[PDB]
Amino acid sequence: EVQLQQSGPELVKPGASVKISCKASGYTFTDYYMNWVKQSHGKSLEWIGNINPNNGGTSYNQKFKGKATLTVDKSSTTAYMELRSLTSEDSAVYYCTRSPVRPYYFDYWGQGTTLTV
Amino acid sequence: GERETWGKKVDFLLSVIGYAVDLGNVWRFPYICYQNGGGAFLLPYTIMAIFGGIPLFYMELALGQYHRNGCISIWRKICPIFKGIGYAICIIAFYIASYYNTIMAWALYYLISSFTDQLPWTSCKNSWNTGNCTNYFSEDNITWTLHSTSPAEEFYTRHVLQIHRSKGLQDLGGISWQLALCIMLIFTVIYFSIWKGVKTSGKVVWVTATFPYIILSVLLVRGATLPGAWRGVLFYLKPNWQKLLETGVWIDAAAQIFFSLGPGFGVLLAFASYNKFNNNCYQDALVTSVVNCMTSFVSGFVIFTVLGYMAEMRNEDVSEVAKDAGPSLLFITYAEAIANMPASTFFAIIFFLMLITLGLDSTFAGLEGVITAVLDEFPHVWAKRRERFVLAVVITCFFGSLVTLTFGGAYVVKLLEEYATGPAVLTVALIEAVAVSWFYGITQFCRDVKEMLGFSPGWFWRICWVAISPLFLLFIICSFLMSPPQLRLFQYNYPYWSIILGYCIGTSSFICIPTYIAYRLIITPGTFKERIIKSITPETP
Amino acid sequence: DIVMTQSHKFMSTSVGDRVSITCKASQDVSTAVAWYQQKPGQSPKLLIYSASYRYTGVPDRFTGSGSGTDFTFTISSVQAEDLAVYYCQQHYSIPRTFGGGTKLEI
Ligand SMILES: CCCCCCCCCCCCO[C@@H]1O[C@H](CO)[C@@H](O[C@H]2O[C@H](CO)[C@@H](O)[C@H](O)[C@H]2O)[C@H](O)[C@H]1O
Ligand SMILES: Brc1ccc([C@@H]2CCNC[C@H]2COc2ccc3c(c2)OCO3)cc1
Ligand SMILES: *[C@@H]1O[C@H](CO)[C@@H](O)[C@H](O)[C@H]1NC(C)=O
Ligand SMILES: *[C@@H]1O[C@H](CO)[C@@H](O)[C@H](O)[C@H]1NC(C)=O
Repeated sequence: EVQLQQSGPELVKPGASVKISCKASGYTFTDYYMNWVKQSHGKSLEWIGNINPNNGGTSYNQKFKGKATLTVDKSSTTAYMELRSLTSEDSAVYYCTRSPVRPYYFDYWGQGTTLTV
Repeated sequence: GERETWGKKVDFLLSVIGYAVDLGNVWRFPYICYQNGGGAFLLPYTIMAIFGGIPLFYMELALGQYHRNGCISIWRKICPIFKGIGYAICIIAFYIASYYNTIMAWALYYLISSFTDQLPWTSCKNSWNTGNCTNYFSEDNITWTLHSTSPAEEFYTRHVLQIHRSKGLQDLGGISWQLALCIMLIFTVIYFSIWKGVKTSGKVVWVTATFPYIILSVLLVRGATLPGAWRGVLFYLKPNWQKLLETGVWIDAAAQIFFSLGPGFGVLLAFASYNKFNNNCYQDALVTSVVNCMTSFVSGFVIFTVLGYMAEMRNEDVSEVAKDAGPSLLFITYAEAIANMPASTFFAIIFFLMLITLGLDSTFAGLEGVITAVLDEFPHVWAKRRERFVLAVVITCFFGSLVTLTFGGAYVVKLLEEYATGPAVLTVALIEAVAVSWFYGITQFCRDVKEMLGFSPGWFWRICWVAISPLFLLFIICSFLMSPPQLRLFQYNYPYWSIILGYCIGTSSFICIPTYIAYRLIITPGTFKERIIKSITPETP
Repeated sequence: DIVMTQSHKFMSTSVGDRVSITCKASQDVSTAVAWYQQKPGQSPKLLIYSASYRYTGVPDRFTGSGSGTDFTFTISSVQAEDLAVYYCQQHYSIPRTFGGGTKLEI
């Protein structure tokens, strides 16, 4: 009943940029956070950043200062992630998760961003 | 024969200690100590204290003790070209007393509302909150929503301030009768405690500046034994050596220590203007500086032990719960930290009274400086009755703060705290320091210190007064003039016109000094160099 | 930052028996630990937060205990669909970090 849509697969030349989408439906999008996770080919999960729908804030990870710029489009309940200055190893599967303020868990996830390089 | 002397030697010491302690070392110092380098903040703090606070303090104390005058007319015996520094100090202190008294109003309203077996901000179920309630955790079965807020948060933003009624800084809504009567009572208290002078100030500080210490001590005793107190001290002492590489940590430490010692404000002059002729001012300045530093340190421990207790009872990482900077840290977070503990009534009462008196003593010091400076500047028609012209400045400051008592006064008081203080006071302090250090003659000042105490200071104090402190002050003001800040409060951003008005207010006090040297030429006709050579050297005593 | 290490990826316990797995935390945490599942190829799903409070919508088979440094993720006699990977998450500090995870063989 609460489904979240994203983009699909894209094989892109190294050095280009990709804009990831994240649809929200089922729960009030303007009530919980919108984070992203970085997971390599069958490897561990790694947090990317944080997004607030009210003011478009971003408390990014110190290890991803410029690797990903994050914006939010509250009109379409969507939040983009400007992925610039990409390399080969940064072609990892990502997710769009809902998260309430300070229990910090991820209730509902997406379908996986099969980004190939 | 027109001057006076304190009752004893401890009275002036306690008065200057009370001037050196405010809400700064209570909330701004620990948040800075955590955010700006963690436990590794103390070393740059001590460095900037030795190099930026103690020199200014010693210099102003010695000059005020020798010359025996305020901060307006004291340049007639030092360097009359910078007499506008006095009026700049007067209007600066007017701004400061107008924005500061609102904090004491908030605190005393909290006090008068904290007389009930059940604190009105413990449970959200009242006749003012909304459906966005979220009780204190006590469990892990609740999902906190971005729109959801703590009960004390909505209490502070909906009952004591009514801030949601404010639709922006363009409008004000209306004055609150509660806070109006509260600040009127506090103003009457200030006047009836400041009417006579230092003879009553030295007696009222005995309970005004000493009572906060016992409250802080009992709060430390309560906090340092609760389960979770260790995490607080660990976070307060966990260093981060990478932070000191960035200039931001150093300039923030410099600003914190300069605002905690608060020199260049024109009150040390008035205080030392009543001290004995040859009292050990060096010992006085050193003791006051070390007492202020130790007070800031123990207050950091006091706040962070209860912050760690709350972070263990709630979720951890105090950095997240210590989100905002300002009085909201005490009025919301520490408020819940006190309310959720047993014996909440008495503890909240003593904490509110401690904050109240930590505001009152600083207000007393500032108003003393102002009235003494103006009485020394205009002793012809005034200075015969001291009870007059004090009601004048008190009523003026009350009617000025009236604009802050509105339902949306938090934004304007934070603006006045952020822009009207820093740049104006820093330029005034650096200018008076370079005046009493480069124009009056540092060799003359050292000979004067010798004539007063009995031994001239070493070359270290000389180079600190001539080289270290001026470079320190100009470095601070240049760092502040390097990054224009865009601050916010309670999900509300500040528009650009608000920034322009803050710049104007923060500059309407530095433009106060050139008009004096401009009027110096019209009334006294002649060549420019004559007036320059007449205003660079002092006249007869 | 915050590193949450645990056993290797191959080391696990087969079906029918009790399966207890821990995840070593760098610093000390009160209860801010959470576990997840992810079938190979699919998206990770939430299991339990606060290391003891199961989220609404999971069967009673799942269990969570342990606090401070040692956190027990106890499962026993998995079904034909409980087989998945299990990482350890926390809520201590920004940036939050996950763990290595462990398989479930057989
Ligand atoms: C030469 C004469 C004067 C010319 C005019 C000067 C006008 C200056 C206008 C205001 C300039 C900036 O004003 C100043 O900004 C700084 C930087 O954020 C604020 O500083 C604030 O944020 C900084 C961030 O680093 C913290 O370290 C600091 O503790 C805090 O107070 C000061 O509180 C404010 O006083
Ligand atoms: Br910037 C600046 C510079 C110095 C200070 C000192 C230093 C710390 N201890 C209290 C504080 C005194 O602040 C005042 C309060 C009420 C007043 C007043 C001044 O003058 C009129 O009434 C604060 C801000
Ligand atoms: C919580 O506050 C928001 C602020 O806009 C408001 O829209 C919402 O209706 C509030 N919640 C309830 C239950 O009224
Ligand atoms: C909280 O949730 C847990 C699920 O792990 C449940 O056992 C407990 O009874 C709940 N407490 C409540 C609803 O008060």
